[PDB]
Amino acid sequence: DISGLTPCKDSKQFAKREKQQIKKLESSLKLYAPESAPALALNAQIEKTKRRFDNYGKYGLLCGSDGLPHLIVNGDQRHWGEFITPGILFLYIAGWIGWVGRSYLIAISGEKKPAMKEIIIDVPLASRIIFRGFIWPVAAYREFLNGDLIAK
Amino acid sequence: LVDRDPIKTSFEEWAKPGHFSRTIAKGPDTTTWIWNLHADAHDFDSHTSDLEEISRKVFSAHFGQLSIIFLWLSGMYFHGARFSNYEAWLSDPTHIGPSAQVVWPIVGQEILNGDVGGGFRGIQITSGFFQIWRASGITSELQLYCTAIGALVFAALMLFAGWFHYHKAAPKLAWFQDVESMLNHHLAGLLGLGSLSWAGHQVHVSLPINQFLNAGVDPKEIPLPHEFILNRDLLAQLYPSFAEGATPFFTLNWSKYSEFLTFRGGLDPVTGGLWLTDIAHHHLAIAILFLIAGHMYRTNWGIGHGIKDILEAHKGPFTGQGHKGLYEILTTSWHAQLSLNLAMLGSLTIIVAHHMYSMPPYPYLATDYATQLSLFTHHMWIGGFLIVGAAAHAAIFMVRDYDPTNRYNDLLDRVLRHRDAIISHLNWVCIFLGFHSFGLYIHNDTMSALGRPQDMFSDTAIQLQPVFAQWIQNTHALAPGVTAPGETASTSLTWGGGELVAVGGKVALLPIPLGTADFLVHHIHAFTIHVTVLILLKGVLFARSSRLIPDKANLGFRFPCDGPGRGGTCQVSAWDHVFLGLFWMYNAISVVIFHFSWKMQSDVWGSISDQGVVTHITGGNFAQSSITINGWLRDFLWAQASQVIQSYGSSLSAYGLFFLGAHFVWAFSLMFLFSGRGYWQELIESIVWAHNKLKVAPATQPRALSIIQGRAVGVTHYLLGGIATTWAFFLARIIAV
Amino acid sequence: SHSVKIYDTCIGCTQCVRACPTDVLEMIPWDGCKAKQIASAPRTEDCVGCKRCESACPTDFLSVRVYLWHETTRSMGLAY
Amino acid sequence: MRDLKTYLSVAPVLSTLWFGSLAGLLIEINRLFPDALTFPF
Amino acid sequence: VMLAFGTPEKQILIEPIFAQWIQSAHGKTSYGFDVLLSSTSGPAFNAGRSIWLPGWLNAINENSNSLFLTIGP
Ligand code: CLA
Ligand code: CLA
Ligand code: CLA
Ligand code: CLA
Repeated sequence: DISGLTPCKDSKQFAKREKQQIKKLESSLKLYAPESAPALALNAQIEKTKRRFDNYGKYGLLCGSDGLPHLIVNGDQRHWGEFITPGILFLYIAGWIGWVGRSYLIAISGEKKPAMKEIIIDVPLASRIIFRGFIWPVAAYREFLNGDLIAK
Repeated sequence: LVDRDPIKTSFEEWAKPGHFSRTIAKGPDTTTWIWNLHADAHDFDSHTSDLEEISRKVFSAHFGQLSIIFLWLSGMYFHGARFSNYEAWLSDPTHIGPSAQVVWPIVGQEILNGDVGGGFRGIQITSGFFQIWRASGITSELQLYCTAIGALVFAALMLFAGWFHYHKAAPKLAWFQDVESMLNHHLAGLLGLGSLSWAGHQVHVSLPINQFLNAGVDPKEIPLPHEFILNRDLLAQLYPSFAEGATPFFTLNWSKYSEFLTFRGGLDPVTGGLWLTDIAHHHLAIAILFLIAGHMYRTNWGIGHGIKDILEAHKGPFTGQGHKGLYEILTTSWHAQLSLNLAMLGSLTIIVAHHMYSMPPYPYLATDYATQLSLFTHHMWIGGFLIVGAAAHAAIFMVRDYDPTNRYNDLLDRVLRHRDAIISHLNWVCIFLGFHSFGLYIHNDTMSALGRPQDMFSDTAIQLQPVFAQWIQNTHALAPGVTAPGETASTSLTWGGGELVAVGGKVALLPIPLGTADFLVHHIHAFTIHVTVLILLKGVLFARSSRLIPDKANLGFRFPCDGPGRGGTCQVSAWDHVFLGLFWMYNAISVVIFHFSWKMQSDVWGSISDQGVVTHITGGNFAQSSITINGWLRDFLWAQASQVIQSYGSSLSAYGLFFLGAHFVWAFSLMFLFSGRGYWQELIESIVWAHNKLKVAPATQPRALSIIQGRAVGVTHYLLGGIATTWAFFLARIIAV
Repeated sequence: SHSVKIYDTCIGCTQCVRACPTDVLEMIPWDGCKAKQIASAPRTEDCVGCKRCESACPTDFLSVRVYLWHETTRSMGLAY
Repeated sequence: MRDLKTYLSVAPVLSTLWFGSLAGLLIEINRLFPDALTFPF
Repeated sequence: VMLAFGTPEKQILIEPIFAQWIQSAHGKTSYGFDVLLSSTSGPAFNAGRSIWLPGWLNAINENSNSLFLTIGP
């Protein structure tokens, strides 16, 4: 129990929140005929709410005294899916985007009028460069070793 | 007079941005080029100096505007046919809230599809289209679908006309300068014939269908509109005078048409709106008047007036040559005409906003409070913006098209030779009004805080009665039978006749009393309007020269300053006077709409019981609480904002989100208004340094925004945030209650 | 009166002396540039401090400089 | 048309196409897998 | 936005773990970290347990004052 927290599946306030949300959704359904489309939409909403609460219960989250999930970002292995894995994925994607942009900027620097290639993009060259960023960590690290990453 | 194929239709110019300007076509050395591209896009005068080319360009863009408007109307009509509860609302207008928009369930946003009645879930609309369609006799969705299709076809036609009249047959300059023919056609044909056609539609369609609806008939059991035309027996049953045909019209026996052409006045008790027979008679008379008025100006047949001849004959001992020379100025300058038309259109919009609330023209509109409030506020804002644009383009004309060597006019010359007296007098009037209007509120606040309520300007201690407006109200209330014998009731219920109209347990309209608070708020309105007129007129009158900068006309219309000399010259151009008057227009319109909202919720709107006792929304606290600033802060802003701050978790949560978003946008504008360019240009230099280090420096050198661009961004964000905040507050408050 | 100074990086373009809204600046002969000219500032008691001259100078950094100083009736542009 | 292809490569049109496709992809991703608070795999 | 749509359980709420650990290291026992001064068998606890720790621990574990208030997201 990190920081005095409790698992979601044992939390009574979590169940009370679920019951309140479902009861609020159900009071609107009594205003419509069961065959009507709004009744179908409300049924789908209720099912989705139940599924969301069940999924939050399954993943091993931690609740406070208010029955709301809390995130642990200290690096504990039991909660790596909360912060670590999405962080690594985001870092990979952002590095991809930055590397592709830098490669395109370097590619057109030697032209007669490099400015005109920035307002009117050269589509084939960018398309050829787009795929190359999939391996950006290796290329960036090898460029850092060779000393070509930093301008002299 | 046209030219055959003046400009080739090609995609070549699409690939060369800035082709309209020599400077912009060179290329983007810095990022200022991109901003310069958009600011000068529609300034056709700077592109070319030929008046014929400018006229040809102007004529074609209005076709695109008409096409966009037709597309918007087509969308509005289509959404009512497919995604609305109009047919359910038509059977019970008083218990069902109109709705014409639905939302896809994606990220939990389906909560916005709250209930509105009639087995429908969607967003409640406040544009008033349902009442417009009901007053036209529309019953089913097939008619709305047909109207949407027709509007789409008309949009396509407008687009084709816009292409044609620029690329295939462009009219010559002599065609544009025919003002007599244009005035004759726009008076007799555009307005008179349109009014006559609408009167015919109201006579043959709206009256019988609306009579059937008011009688209580199921909308699906009402005969179709064409059945009233092919079967004259039905109309004869509804109106016996239709059995005589058009014979009374041609024999001058017009009194026989009194059944469907009345002069009643007041409101219809069943629906709470104006009688439709009065509207039909009004449109008929207006059509006649406009048809007669369109035969005044001379054309190819010698009979009529010459506008130049009329202008040249109006001169006096105080004005010298008078209006001589004004005909040549108004036929060679597009900016002066634009300024005049903008001012007139803004004034007309404000008049329309004032008139539609006191004489509700649509059925079941007075008892729909949200629609009334929304329409009033919308049209007030539109009128204010147009009025400011008028002064902007007047200043543009003064800077550019003023040339006394070939376009001399004595009236304009005499105004420029005593501008100091005008500006000084307006300054004194503004100071006097500000002291004697806002000072009375501070006196009240101090006296209330000190514990001396008997020394306040109020209805109980020191009365300031608006006796001039009360006299007008009394005169208008007693008009029928004395000065308007042909009328049965007064023009409006607000004059003070004493009668009350209630529709479905709600109050539609009733007399509006005037007291001490109205005096103060009206003088506040006068003060704000006078200050705005000061800033705009000073800006127009000193556009060319002053004692500070004699050569101001050589620097242009839109320049930032003339340096730190002469003690400092920031904001001397005419553009800066529009920039400063936008803030005062915002202030004035905000005060006006707050006055309208509080007065309506306090003294007019409410519910009526079986015994005949009225309970207003706020309980009539306007008279005693609005005489202090603390009252406005507490009983208006604090109390009525509880609806918008408690909207989370319900169908009104979008307004709650927009409240905070608009707060953020308003606060974000102060960064651009309080700071200057040099700091941001110095800061960018350090950021560019690290981009050079990693070889990611762009070839288009980054630049800070110009002085004018920063001013424009600040004012735009300031207005957007403020208006959006007020919009969300009003809608969230009025939909709930 | 304000202070107006000229530096020997001047190229003799004349653009500063054409821009001045009061007659403060004038051209004099010189040697040290191709044009054989330099600006001079004899009348700085009539300077208003507008900096129109500095906006017109084509040198990388200005060969004409204006330093604002004690203010008088002429330098404030007062016609009261 | 070469000029038509050039106009399709200008910055605003290309940015609009890219962002529209991106928003569509994100909307469909959140539609297939709603209410993601943790990376469970 | 999560509160607006009526689903408060979708919020991103992050515990201030480092500050809570520091508070526990001063003798607070509301988080159950049991480090340093919150540990009864630590050398740091044994060093000052006869001089100032009793009164300080009494003051820090009483919630009616403002000494090391409890913290959250
Ligand atoms: C599809 C057919 C077509 C083609 C190929 C052209 C081609 C041309 N027109 Mg043109 N025009 C057309 C239809 C067309 N027009 C129509 C239908 C109208 C009537 C509205 C006009 C009205 C018109 C005027 C008034 C002028 C031209 C001019 C020109 C020439 C230079 C401008 C230009 O292309 O810059 C690039 C232009 C664009 C990329 C177009 C941007 C304009 C926007 C997209 C209009 C759409 C309105 C709005 C933005 C959309 C909804 C509103 C909201 C979303 C904001 C060029 C040869 C100019 C000329 O010859 O001067 C030398 C000129 O002054 N046209
Ligand atoms: C019928 C009305 C009308 C017409 C035809 C014109 C026409 C003109 N005006 Mg004008 N004006 C009007 C009303 C009108 N005005 C009003 C009512 C005002 C007062 C507010 C002004 C204030 C005004 C000023 C202050 C200036 C003009 C200028 C001009 C000229 C150039 C305009 C230009 O390049 O636009 C360019 C258009 C834009 C840059 C678009 C602006 C977009 C707005 C501000 C923000 C919209 C926010 C939007 C919702 C966010 C979505 C963004 C999207 C990318 C996601 C042109 C002749 C200029 C001129 O003549 O200079 C010499 C000038 O300086 N006007
Ligand atoms: C809430 C802040 C505030 C206030 C109080 C004012 C007040 C004023 N502005 Mg203003 N303004 C503001 C914000 C404000 N502005 C903002 C944000 C902008 C946008 C940049 C502008 C832009 C602007 C322009 C462009 C102009 C003004 C002008 C004026 C003056 C109008 C003439 C007059 O006498 O009014 C009435 C004066 C008052 C209501 C202030 C007095 C307050 C009460 C009466 C207290 C009096 C105390 C009393 C004298 C005893 C005190 C003694 C002491 C020992 C305690 C007035 C002084 C105009 C001007 O110069 O005059 C024509 C003008 O042209 N303003
Ligand atoms: C490929 C483009 C690119 C790259 C590699 C960088 C890289 C960098 N920027 Mg940066 N920047 C860019 C574009 C780019 N910028 C643009 C377009 C702007 C204007 C909005 C800025 C504004 C900016 C500021 C204000 C600051 C940086 C800073 C930095 C550095 C800190 C890391 C970071 O993420 O800062 C954060 C960077 C951002 C938030 C920029 C927004 C990201 C944009 C939207 C990406 C655009 C990519 C572009 C469209 C590429 C198209 C590729 C295509 C042609 C194939 C880093 C070296 C910081 C620094 O160290 O100061 C020197 C800093 O303070 N940048």
